[PDB]
Amino acid sequence: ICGNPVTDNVKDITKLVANLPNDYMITLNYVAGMDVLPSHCWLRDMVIQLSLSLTTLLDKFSNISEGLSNYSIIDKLGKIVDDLVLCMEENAPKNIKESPKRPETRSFTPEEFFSIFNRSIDAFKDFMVASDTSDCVLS
Amino acid sequence: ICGNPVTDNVKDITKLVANLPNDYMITLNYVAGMDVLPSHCWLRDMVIQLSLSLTTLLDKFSNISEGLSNYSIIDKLGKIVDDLVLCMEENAPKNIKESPKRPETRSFTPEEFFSIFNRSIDAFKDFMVASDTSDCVLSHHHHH
Amino acid sequence: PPSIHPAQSELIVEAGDTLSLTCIDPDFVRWTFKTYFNEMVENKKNEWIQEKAEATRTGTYTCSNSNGLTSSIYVFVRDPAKLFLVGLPLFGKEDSDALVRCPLTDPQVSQYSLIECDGKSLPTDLTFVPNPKAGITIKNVKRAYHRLCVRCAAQRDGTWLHSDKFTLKVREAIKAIPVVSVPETSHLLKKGDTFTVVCTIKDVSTSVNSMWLKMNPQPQHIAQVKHNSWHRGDFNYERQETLTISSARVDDSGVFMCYANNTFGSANVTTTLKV
Amino acid sequence: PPSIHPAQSELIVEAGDTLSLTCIDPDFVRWTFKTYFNEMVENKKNEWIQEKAEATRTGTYTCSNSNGLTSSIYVFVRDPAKLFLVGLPLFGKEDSDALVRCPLTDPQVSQYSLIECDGKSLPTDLTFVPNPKAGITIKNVKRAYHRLCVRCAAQRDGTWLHSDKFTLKVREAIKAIPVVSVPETSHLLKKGDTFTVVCTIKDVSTSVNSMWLKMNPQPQHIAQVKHNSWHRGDFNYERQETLTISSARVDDSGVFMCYANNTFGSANVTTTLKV
Ligand SMILES: *[C@@H]1O[C@H](CO)[C@@H](O[C@@H]2O[C@H](CO)[C@@H](O[C@H]3O[C@H](CO)[C@@H](O)[C@H](O)[C@@H]3O)[C@H](O)[C@H]2NC(C)=O)[C@H](O)[C@H]1NC(C)=O
Ligand SMILES: *[C@@H]1O[C@H](CO)[C@@H](O[C@@H]2O[C@H](CO)[C@@H](O[C@H]3O[C@H](CO)[C@@H](O)[C@H](O)[C@@H]3O)[C@H](O)[C@H]2NC(C)=O)[C@H](O)[C@H]1NC(C)=O
Ligand SMILES: *[C@@H]1O[C@H](CO[C@H]2O[C@@H](C)[C@@H](O)[C@@H](O)[C@@H]2O)[C@@H](O[C@@H]2O[C@H](CO)[C@@H](O)[C@H](O)[C@H]2NC(C)=O)[C@H](O)[C@H]1NC(C)=O
Ligand SMILES: *[C@@H]1O[C@H](CO[C@H]2O[C@@H](C)[C@@H](O)[C@@H](O)[C@@H]2O)[C@@H](O[C@@H]2O[C@H](CO)[C@@H](O)[C@H](O)[C@H]2NC(C)=O)[C@H](O)[C@H]1NC(C)=O
Repeated sequence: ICGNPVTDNVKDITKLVANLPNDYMITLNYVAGMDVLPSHCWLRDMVIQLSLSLTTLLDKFSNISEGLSNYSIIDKLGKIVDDLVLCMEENAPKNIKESPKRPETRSFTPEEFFSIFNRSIDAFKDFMVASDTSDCVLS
Repeated sequence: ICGNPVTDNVKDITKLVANLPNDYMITLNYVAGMDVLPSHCWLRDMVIQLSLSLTTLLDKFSNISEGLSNYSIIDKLGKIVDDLVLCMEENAPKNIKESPKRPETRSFTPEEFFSIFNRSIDAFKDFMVASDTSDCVLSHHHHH
Repeated sequence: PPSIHPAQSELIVEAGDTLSLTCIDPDFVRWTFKTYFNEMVENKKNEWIQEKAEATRTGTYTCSNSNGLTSSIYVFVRDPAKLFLVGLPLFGKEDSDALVRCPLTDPQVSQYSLIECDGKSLPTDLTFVPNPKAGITIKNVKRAYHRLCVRCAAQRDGTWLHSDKFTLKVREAIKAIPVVSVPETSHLLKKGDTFTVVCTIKDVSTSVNSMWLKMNPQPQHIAQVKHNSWHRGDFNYERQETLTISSARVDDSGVFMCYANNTFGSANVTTTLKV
Repeated sequence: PPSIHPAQSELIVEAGDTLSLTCIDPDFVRWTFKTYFNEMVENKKNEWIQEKAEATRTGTYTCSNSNGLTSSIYVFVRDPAKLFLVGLPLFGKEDSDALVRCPLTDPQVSQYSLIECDGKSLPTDLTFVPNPKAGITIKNVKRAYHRLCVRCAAQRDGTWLHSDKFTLKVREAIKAIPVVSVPETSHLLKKGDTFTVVCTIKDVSTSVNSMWLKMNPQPQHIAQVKHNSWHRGDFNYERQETLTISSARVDDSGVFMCYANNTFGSANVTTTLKV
């Protein structure tokens, strides 16, 4: 029930970042331990968070014209991550006694924020047909 | 010694603003009483401040390509205001006992910040060949 | 079934105050609690004490039996700061429903409804159904609601209170045939020269299956194709299938078809080559 | 000559402490003080008392005489928090100097120099001259320094201290003839039809004077011209002079010249019209 979410619109990130203030903070509820733990442990959660963040981000811009505006890019990047939320919905496990502690609210620079975006995209690409049985613990 | 500072690059402000977060704060030392007092009272000071702010603003972006980027526009808008600082230097009066109190440090949204930019540009256009006999007294707040 | 001491279907506890549930059963196993974000909190004790109860603990609690019986009680942990529980996105399939997850922590309020997040008017045909224990459900979702932001509203002692912005994202109910197009109808060159044909597929979702064919003896499929995709608009997806063959031969000649099929129908456009 | 009681060329007072200057003269007029921002603070009293002296009061104080004589004394109001006085932009003409206005409030420091604002290396041919009473002057400014950010540094008791960012903006030394260009060399139409000619002027500054001429009996100047200007790059200014004449006639015919002159030379391009 999931087609091809990721598009070539992700190639416009470099342009987008260079067109956003490097000191502008984007709020994103970060899942503690994302760099160390394997994809499946945080992927679903992060995609939901990116979806929320990109939605809020888009609210900060206006649609001007044809030219590749920040609004344009952000809009499309939101579409991608939105589809991923539904594509992670069908693979959502049947939860039983699991309730660590919600994502920490953090703010990142555009550069940092989309680095997280890209990682999520990559972590989704190799999520399919990949060994993930590794139970998500502290290690 | 002053040519034509203002260019058509100011027409890209609308685009620029729409391409900047509406909740992004730009720091600008604001001269108290700019909306009420006449141009000559704050013009020189504001132009200097805009010059500083646009310089800092540009530092926040990177030059990507040909396409009209925020870096491109901001760069050019800085050029304009920079020339105005020198064009206000030649008309700078011979100061005698004057030290009110430096500009207040404030932060504005892109929309607000460039509204101030535009007013400064306009206030410079009609600064030339204009009677600036009006006083710099706040009490005349019923607009003057 | 197990017997929960606070013998009532619904319980209103104050935020900050202690919250204790107890269920008596000889064959008791564990307590179960569904979090705002679908998660199950477990407790293997008869009595569940919650000191300084937080609004997030609002929800339904279920006492589980070893025999397979269950009994539940819904608890409202009332906090004046948090009248609505937020945190999740708003999704919804076309022609289906969309639950705006904004459950309340205070059921003693009136006019629990939806309103446009900026005070504007809601679509004429937009119909919603309130539910204190889950949120507000949007009935029959249409493509025209894509990107609608809503806020849950409720009147609390005369004054109105609003929740955070909920921006609805809708899934297109694929009910149309794809759209295929190719620049040239027929073209030919001599051997050695490489040729390239770009096929353009248009549809409302990314789910479309597109492919390039080489039909001479029978429609054969080739794997050497470059994929390119873009989101042109809300329900405007576009994929460009590029067929490239290096050093053309007598073997590489004939009619090529670009096939693309939906869960609804299918489309195809053919181009001719002779080398 | 006026006699200033603090009989010393330089004085180092502490910030917060009282600062008093007194000059004795039968023909005394007023005291003068240059502010960081070129302004003259005046006092018509023999003794100038400054309670709780601020770092900003650093500078040279001059006692004025009715006969026309002057006597000055430089005062340093030491502040550990504010070592450098900062607030002004950084401008400089090409092949000239550029004063980085960052005077210090503490003369008792070593290594007072300029450094790249981000810690990088300064240009190889960049030469500067330190001056505690004014700032650090950049010698022989080039176009390659345009948009260079620098910081004033000084070692205070072993530790290093930096000032705020000073981003240099350079004025072009004009040493080239303007560049003029026109699309067509010659064109003609019948009466009534309106024609437009756009002249393109290029140069390194906005100071170029450009104009449109109508030379038949003699080079005449026309005021009906639309101005358009753009900053194409660092030293790339462009102006487009548009000549428009509504309802052409027999009177409006001949050779038109686009003249543009610098402070260096001048250029011109001619076009032909016959109606
Ligand atoms: C490529 O797309 C083509 C366009 O739809 C399609 O070609 C042929 O289309 C016709 C009409 O849509 C089909 O014939 C139908 O109608 C006839 C009466 O006119 C009936 O006898 C048939 O049973 C049928 O209902 C053809 O089936 C279809 N194929 C043919 C013969 O060319 C194709 O579906 C697509 N691929 C190709 C070229 O086969
Ligand atoms: C418009 O551009 C014209 C060319 O750049 C210029 O006109 C005259 O151009 C001639 C050469 O094309 C110059 O002639 C010089 O050399 C000849 C010898 O071959 C002699 O007449 C003199 O030595 C002369 O210096 C003219 O000097 C030059 N201008 C004159 C005086 O007619 C125009 O100057 C440009 N438009 C204007 C007048 O601003
Ligand atoms: C879109 O069509 C493909 C089928 O691809 C080809 O299958 C041939 C049998 C014939 O119908 C031809 O016209 C068509 O282009 C579906 O995908 C799968 O493709 C393989 C090819 O090896 C077939 O063997 C499968 O039967 C087929 N379906 C399965 C079981 O995956 C694809 O499903 C279809 N999209 C839909 C759902 O309409
Ligand atoms: C830049 O050019 C302008 C106008 O250019 C004309 O100047 C004439 C003197 C003559 O050389 C003619 O060929 C040329 O086209 C100069 O400005 C003034 O222009 C008026 C006419 O509009 C003349 O009457 C003035 O003499 C002239 N200068 C003065 C003294 O005002 C200008 O001098 C020249 N140089 C620059 C860059 O300023």
